[PDB]
Amino acid sequence: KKNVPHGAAHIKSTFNNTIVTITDPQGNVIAWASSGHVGFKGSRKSTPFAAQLAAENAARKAQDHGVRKVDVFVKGPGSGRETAIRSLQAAGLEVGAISDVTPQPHNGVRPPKRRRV
Amino acid sequence: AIRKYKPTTPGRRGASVSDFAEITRSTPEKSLVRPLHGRGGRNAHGRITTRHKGGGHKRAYRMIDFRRNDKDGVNAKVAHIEYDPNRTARIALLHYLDGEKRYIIAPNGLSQGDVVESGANADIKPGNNLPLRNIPAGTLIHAVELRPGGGAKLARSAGSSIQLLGKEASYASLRMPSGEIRRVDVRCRATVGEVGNAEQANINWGKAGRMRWKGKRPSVRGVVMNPVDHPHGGGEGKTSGGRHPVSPWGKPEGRTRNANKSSNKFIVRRRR
Amino acid sequence: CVFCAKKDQAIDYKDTALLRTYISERGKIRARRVTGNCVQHQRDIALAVKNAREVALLPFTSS
Amino acid sequence: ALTAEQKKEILRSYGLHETDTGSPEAQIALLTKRIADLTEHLKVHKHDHHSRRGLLLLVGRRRRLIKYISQIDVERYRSLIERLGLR
Amino acid sequence: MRPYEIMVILDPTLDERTVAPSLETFLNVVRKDGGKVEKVDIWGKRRLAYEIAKHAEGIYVVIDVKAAPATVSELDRQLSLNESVLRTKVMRTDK
RNA sequence: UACUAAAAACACAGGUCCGUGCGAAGUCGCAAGACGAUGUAUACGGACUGACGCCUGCCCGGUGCUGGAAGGUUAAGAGG
RNA sequence: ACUGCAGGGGAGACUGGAAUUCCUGGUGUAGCGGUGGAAUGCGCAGAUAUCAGGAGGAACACCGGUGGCGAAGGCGGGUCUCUGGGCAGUAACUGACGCUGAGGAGCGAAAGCGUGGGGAGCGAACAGGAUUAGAUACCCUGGUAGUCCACGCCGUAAACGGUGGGUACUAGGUGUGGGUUUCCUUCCUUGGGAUCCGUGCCGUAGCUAACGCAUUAAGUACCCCGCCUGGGGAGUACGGCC
Ligand SMILES: [Mg+2]
Ligand SMILES: [Mg+2]
Ligand SMILES: [Mg+2]
Ligand SMILES: [Mg+2]
Ligand SMILES: [Mg+2]
Ligand SMILES: [Mg+2]
Ligand SMILES: [Mg+2]
Ligand SMILES: [Mg+2]
Ligand SMILES: [Mg+2]
Ligand SMILES: [Mg+2]
Ligand SMILES: [Mg+2]
Ligand SMILES: [Mg+2]
Ligand SMILES: [Mg+2]
Ligand SMILES: [Mg+2]
Ligand SMILES: [Mg+2]
Ligand SMILES: [Mg+2]
Ligand SMILES: [Mg+2]
Ligand SMILES: [Mg+2]
Ligand SMILES: [Mg+2]
Ligand SMILES: [Mg+2]
Ligand SMILES: [Mg+2]
Ligand SMILES: [Mg+2]
Ligand SMILES: [Mg+2]
Ligand SMILES: [Mg+2]
Ligand SMILES: [Mg+2]
Ligand SMILES: [Mg+2]
Ligand SMILES: [Mg+2]
Ligand SMILES: [Mg+2]
Ligand SMILES: [Mg+2]
Ligand SMILES: [Mg+2]
Ligand SMILES: [Mg+2]
Ligand SMILES: [Mg+2]
Ligand SMILES: [Mg+2]
Ligand SMILES: [Mg+2]
Ligand SMILES: [Mg+2]
Ligand SMILES: [Mg+2]
Ligand SMILES: [Mg+2]
Ligand SMILES: [Mg+2]
Ligand SMILES: [Mg+2]
Ligand SMILES: [Mg+2]
Ligand SMILES: [Mg+2]
Ligand SMILES: [Mg+2]
Ligand SMILES: [Mg+2]
Ligand SMILES: [Mg+2]
Ligand SMILES: [Mg+2]
Ligand SMILES: [Mg+2]
Ligand SMILES: [Mg+2]
Ligand SMILES: [Zn+2]
Repeated sequence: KKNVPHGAAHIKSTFNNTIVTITDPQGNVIAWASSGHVGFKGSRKSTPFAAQLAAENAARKAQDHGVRKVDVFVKGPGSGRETAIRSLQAAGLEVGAISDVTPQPHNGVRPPKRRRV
Repeated sequence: AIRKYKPTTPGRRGASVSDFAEITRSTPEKSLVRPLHGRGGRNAHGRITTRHKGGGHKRAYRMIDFRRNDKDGVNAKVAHIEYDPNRTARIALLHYLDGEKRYIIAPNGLSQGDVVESGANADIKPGNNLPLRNIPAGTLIHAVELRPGGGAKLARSAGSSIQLLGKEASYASLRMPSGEIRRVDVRCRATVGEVGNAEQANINWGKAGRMRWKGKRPSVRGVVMNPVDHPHGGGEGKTSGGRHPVSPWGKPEGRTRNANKSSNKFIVRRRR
Repeated sequence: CVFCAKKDQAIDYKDTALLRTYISERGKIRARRVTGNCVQHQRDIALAVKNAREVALLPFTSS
Repeated sequence: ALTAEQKKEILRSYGLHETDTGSPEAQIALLTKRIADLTEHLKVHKHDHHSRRGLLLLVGRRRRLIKYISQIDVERYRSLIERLGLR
Repeated sequence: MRPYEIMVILDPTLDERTVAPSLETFLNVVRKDGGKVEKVDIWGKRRLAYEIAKHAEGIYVVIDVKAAPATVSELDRQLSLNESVLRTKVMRTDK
């Protein structure tokens, strides 16, 4: 029962999931619908279809709560970034500027050991 | 720092002793010494209330100035560093420019002949005493007091220090030697620097006699008593105590701090 | 190397107007081969950029 | 270190004829000065092995020059020994 | 006796007109120690590339002290001790 | 172990764990007050082990201790 | 010796940003994480995600390279202090004072040991899940010492250029680094030419069983030290030193 005409959209697209949360410009989440939140489980949560449908769910929840336009911050080496962007665009929301906010450590924390599979 | 004895006797085999390299003037100041006598851990009723006390070497008390309130703006010169049998740190004798002598806890790096200031305008140097409002955050301080004018009470043992985390409105957050975060009023006074003699914890007393000199009497385990004496007593051979560990008066292990003490509102985070 | 060409040129970390060059739009120090400088002048430029970032005349991470 | 005038002072103190720099006497004097300075520095920074190696090299060079001057002129060797220091 | 150049960053809360008398004492300590001050040009209010101590603005001063290393170290320690100084950086003009 | 047991028993220096932020914890006392300590976590108290050397494996199901509060159950009071 | 030159050579002290984790509070609800697929695991007692603030340790993206330095091992966030070595130029000075070096001494990756501190992340051991006939592994979830600091110890690596140190000589071609030098000196070109010190590649003769080396030799000679006499047993036994 709020009204936030402008807000922010955060998409976290990783190799195992895709989280699409929509916040006000101060960063307070209004909706957070995810690939697991929509019907999906297992490794299918990282599929582009799952990411795009999660974007649809987030966009419709934002429309219900009263959001008309949001900027998009994306991060993670996921493949659902562009599909989520297109769904957010042509699902009744305007994206505006697209920015990448992926963290970049200046040689900080040591990564885990390489996979010997 | 620490001098190791040679294994000339079984009692000396592994022992060590301070070299006392920081000490000058091996005698105290006659006008700042008060008498002391032992108690053996007995209270006004004449009954043992603390066990394992007694014997011990004779001692005399040296008046330590734990307030440092009335000499603001008056400089002092460090005249001597002396041994003190009543604490683990060393003490420094101060000659004030007004003609008065005082004893303070010797901080780390306060060699003889230095100048010590006090008050809000004092510089941030080891030995300078200031109210917490004038000490910048992140400093290492010691001899802090709980109430304004109450006298230093925290971080007084050898090697102790307190980190001033920050001052919020009228309270200062302190990281205390145990690791507990606490808030005290910004008007409380503190001394800049760390307490000296930090290596005394590595001293290896070699024999029972040395602790008898230091005034510590033998301690008997509960599992070798009779059940009329201790809850752990009894058994045919040696046992582990027939129950969960308890005190000699039957109290189980666990927190003993009062659960609703008035000071709970001043403690930010309990120690690990 | 423009500094080798035009000799007697002061390279300073406070010279933010000159140091704006040799950095990308994201605050990335430009490559030596891209700038065309020699090794010594490239190292001096990098040191000046680092000092400027330390004294907050240039941003560490630009977004 | 051994700045210009610092070198010149020892050079005129231990030289042969008002301009000598490469004689065993002047070389040994300068090496002794460098060795003393390096050891005094090494009382601090006890883990400066890269400079302790240079100090050892200087010690070896001075020892070789001392041996040469001792073999070539016993009187000059004794004079330099009393003027600088041995054992 | 070496030539130094020190840049000091002050909090924006202080006004830009009384800045010189405040650091005159930090110059006079060097003066007594036996150093000479070349130029104390003040850049005034400027924007920082990022927030420092929750401040988006600061005051820039170039001190340019030519004094002994121990004296310069003492001056830097005093500047860091002072709570109105946000950043301090000392570099040698020569090698 | 005065008066049948002097020892492998107790203590011990060293070790670990637990408690204690300060008229602390603990103890004596109905309380005031006291010891702890004219000490302040490198300090004090409790428990076990017992110079030194090499080490100290698996189990948190039970019972304790520490922490949490979604749900069930539950006193006086309120209500009537 | 004097004048210049380049450098992650080294030690100490102070200090900066990114990122991870953790803590507190706000927004907020049913998933999060993980894989080839999953499950163990985390959340619903309010997690993942988002914002703001704080705490803490480790490592210093871009520069950054085929590059530089160092006897080797190794060496770059920044600033300051102290200090080592090398190269170039003049020939200013001494006058064979040189080379190698049995033993001996010092330095010496990582792992490990002792004492105190520290511990974000990773991570032997260990535990659970998964694969498989079995899985004491590869994969996943965790997680202790350790990795970090201070002072010591240990002296071992495919510690490799699988090539000991020094010197003299033996076509060239083409990159890079530090200098100097006249000329083409404005042909602006910071290019070409000459010399010194290196660092790569290709290539003449010569050598080699071949692969290959080839002015940075494994070519032509000299001086010094170290090492081998078939493969296992074995770099092990005994003795001795630490
Ligand atoms: Mg009585
Ligand atoms: Mg006791
Ligand atoms: Mg006992
Ligand atoms: Mg008995
Ligand atoms: Mg009895
Ligand atoms: Mg009983
Ligand atoms: Mg028994
Ligand atoms: Mg039995
Ligand atoms: Mg037991
Ligand atoms: Mg029992
Ligand atoms: Mg008897
Ligand atoms: Mg008998
Ligand atoms: Mg007997
Ligand atoms: Mg007995
Ligand atoms: Mg009590
Ligand atoms: Mg404890
Ligand atoms: Mg126990
Ligand atoms: Mg026993
Ligand atoms: Mg004990
Ligand atoms: Mg159990
Ligand atoms: Mg249990
Ligand atoms: Mg359990
Ligand atoms: Mg409970
Ligand atoms: Mg160090
Ligand atoms: Mg943590
Ligand atoms: Mg939250
Ligand atoms: Mg969060
Ligand atoms: Mg001659
Ligand atoms: Mg040799
Ligand atoms: Mg040898
Ligand atoms: Mg190691
Ligand atoms: Mg260790
Ligand atoms: Mg340890
Ligand atoms: Mg298992
Ligand atoms: Mg693993
Ligand atoms: Mg892990
Ligand atoms: Mg071990
Ligand atoms: Mg060694
Ligand atoms: Mg190597
Ligand atoms: Mg050979
Ligand atoms: Mg050779
Ligand atoms: Mg050769
Ligand atoms: Mg070449
Ligand atoms: Mg070739
Ligand atoms: Mg061959
Ligand atoms: Mg052997
Ligand atoms: Mg043997
Ligand atoms: Zn250049």
